[PDB]
Amino acid sequence: FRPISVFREANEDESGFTCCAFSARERFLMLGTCTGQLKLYNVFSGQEEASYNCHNSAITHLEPSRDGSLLLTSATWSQPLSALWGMKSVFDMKHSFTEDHYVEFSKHSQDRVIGTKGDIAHIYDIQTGNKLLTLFNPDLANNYKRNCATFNPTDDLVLNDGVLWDVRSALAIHKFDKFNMNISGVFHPNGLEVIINTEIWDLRTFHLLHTVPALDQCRVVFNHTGTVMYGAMLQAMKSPFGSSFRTFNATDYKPIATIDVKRNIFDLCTDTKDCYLAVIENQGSMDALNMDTVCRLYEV
Ligand SMILES: CC(=O)N1CCN(c2ccc3c(NCCN)nc(C4(c5ccc(Cl)cc5)CCCC4)nc3c2)CC1
Ligand SMILES: CC(=O)N1CCN(c2ccc3c(NCCN)nc(C4(c5ccc(Cl)cc5)CCCC4)nc3c2)CC1
Ligand SMILES: [Mg+2]
Repeated sequence: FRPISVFREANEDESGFTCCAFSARERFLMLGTCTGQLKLYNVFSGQEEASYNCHNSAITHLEPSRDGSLLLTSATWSQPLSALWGMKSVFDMKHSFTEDHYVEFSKHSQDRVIGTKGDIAHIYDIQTGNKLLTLFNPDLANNYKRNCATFNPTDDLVLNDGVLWDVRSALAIHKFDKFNMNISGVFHPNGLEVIINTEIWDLRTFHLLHTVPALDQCRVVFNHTGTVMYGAMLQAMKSPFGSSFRTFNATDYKPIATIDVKRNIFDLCTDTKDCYLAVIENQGSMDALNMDTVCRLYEV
C-alpha cells in the first residue's frame, strides 16, 4: 500500500467526503459529502471537476453503473432516502426509493436495483422504477443492525438479513444462523460462497468452509478480479468504521495485510483494473465540531 495521492474537498474550511467509488472513466473518482453532494474529482491532482446536490442530508453510499449512464445514492435523513440518477448529457433524478437506507445494482445485467429498508429487501425495475418484489419473512429475520440486501453475481439469489432468497420463486431457501448483531453478509464473486461476518458458507452444501476471526464486524469489499477482499471493522461526528482495514486472499481467505491508517475510515473502493485502493479517512475525531476527511489513494 504505497500512498500515491491525497486530497481534501475543494472550497471547504472542513472537508466533508463521506464515501467514494470510481466512475466508469479512469482517473475520476466519485465522492459523496456530508452536505449530500456528489462530486467528481481527479484522483491524482485532487481537482474537483463537477458537483451536484443529490440530498439535503449526508451521503452514506454511492454506486455508479458499469456503463457510465446511472448512479445510486443513499443519504442519512432525507425523503427520499435513496435515489437513482442519470449521468448521460445531463445529471437528473430517474427514480427515488422513499425509505431505503441502502441500494445496489443487480450484477450480471444491471437492469434492477435492490434496496434495504431495515430488515426488508425491495427489488425495483430500473426502467419503470416499479417495486417488483418485497423479500421479508418475520419468522426468519435475524434483525441485523447493519442489514444490507444484495444480489449474487448471476442476479438469481439475494442475501437479506441472513436469509438466502431465490428471486424467481420469491422463496426463502435458507436462513443462516445468527452469530453477531450487525453484519448480514455478502456473496463471494465466485458464485459458490457466502461470507457472513466470520463465517464462510458453501451455497451448494451449506457446510462451514472457513472461520476468519479477523473479519469480525467488517464490511467486506472485493477487488474487480475477485482475488482480494478488503475488510473495515465497525467502530465499537461518528464514523461507521475504525481506523484499520484488513486484506485477505479471496481464494483461501488467508490474511495478506493489516493497515492502521490511524484515522477513522468512512469508505474504501478499488478501480476496475485493481491498481488502486481509495480510502476516505477522517483527520478529526468523532468529537470534532465538524468532519475533516481526506481521500487517500494507495497503489496495491
Ligand atoms: C450524520 C452524518 O452526517 N454522518 C456522516 C456520514 N456517515 C456515514 C459515512 C459512510 C458510510 C458508509 N460507507 C461505506 C459504504 N459506502 N456506509 C454506511 C452504511 C453501512 C454501515 C455499516 C455497514 Cl457494515 C454496512 C453499511 C449505512 C447505510 C449505508 C451503508 N454508512 C455510512 C455513514 C454517517 C454519519
Ligand atoms: C475523461 C476526461 O478527461 N474528463 C475530463 C473532466 N470531466 C468532466 C468535466 C465536467 C463535467 C460536467 N460538468 C460540470 C463541471 N463543472 N458534468 C458531468 C456530468 C456530471 C457528473 C457528475 C456530477 Cl456530480 C455532476 C455532473 C453531466 C452528465 C454526467 C456528467 N461530467 C463532467 C466530466 C470528466 C472526463
Ligand atoms: Mg495528488
